[PDB]
Amino acid sequence: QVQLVQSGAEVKKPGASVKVSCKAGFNIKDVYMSWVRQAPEQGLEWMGRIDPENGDTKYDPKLQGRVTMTADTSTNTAYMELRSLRSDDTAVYYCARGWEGFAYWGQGTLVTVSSSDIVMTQSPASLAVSLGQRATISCRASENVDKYGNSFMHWYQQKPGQPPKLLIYRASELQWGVPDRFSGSGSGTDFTLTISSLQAEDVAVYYCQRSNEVPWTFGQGTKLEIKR
Amino acid sequence: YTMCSGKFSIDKEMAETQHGTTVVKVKYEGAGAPCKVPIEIRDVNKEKVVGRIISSTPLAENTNSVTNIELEPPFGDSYIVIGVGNSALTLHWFRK
Repeated sequence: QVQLVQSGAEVKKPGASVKVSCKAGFNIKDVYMSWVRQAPEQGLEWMGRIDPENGDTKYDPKLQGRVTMTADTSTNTAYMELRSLRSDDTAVYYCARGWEGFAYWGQGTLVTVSSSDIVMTQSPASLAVSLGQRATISCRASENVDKYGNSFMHWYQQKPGQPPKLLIYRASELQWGVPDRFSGSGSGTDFTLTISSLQAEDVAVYYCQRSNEVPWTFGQGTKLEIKR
Repeated sequence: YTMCSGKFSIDKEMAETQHGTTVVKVKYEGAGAPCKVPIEIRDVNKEKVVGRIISSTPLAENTNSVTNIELEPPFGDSYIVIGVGNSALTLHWFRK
């Protein structure tokens, strides 16, 4: 059952501003509401997060000045305003909820424009392995990703034209429903996702992500494919 | 009600309330809601159960909602433990 509904897909002219709505089925006051953008065939880019209780907004330095994130705790709706649009900004704009990984996501809003700092390193960029065989993806953070004694490292699966799916959070913890064959290990800076027995369902892009301190940067993604 | 079987997750960065307390906002990830949240504070030695939990009998109403738990941590290092077992979430907290 889905808790986030986003506004309709907008088409805008270059230099215009766009405002995307995001209506939640739960009380947004006690939550960390984030916005994530995804350009066609590029990876996930975290934009920022708002604490609707105190309206505290933290953004990604890339977008700083161009984005304005708001929230109405009465209507449990979060908003995102992006100004001075370039063709560059043509992307799908996801609305998400959570801290230890984004467990909840919106359907996405396609915006079409026409006329401390950390480095997250995912390896490889893509890989093929045979059915039933063991597959491993790694993520290396430039700084520490622990907080409160736990590693705030998360893993996401994303099949095409679909919002991502939180698989692993808090480095090792498996999200509800996720198959046993998925697993997360690691500590400090080096973490790994592992699929003990590759199933055809698993063919997807995988993203790792930090969330201890902002920015809540994503890895560049790892396209997992089948051999033969 | 009864103690909650499953795991928990932290939804927001712990805030100091400065009546002397600290609030932890947690989400229930397992099953058996509504239920009681198994929470206890631990010492610098990470074994004996110090401090006190302000919120009287915290309740996890469902798997989507956030339970707000106020508590009185001892100055300096303390370990807040939510849930049971090895998937008990453990938060190393520091009080200034």
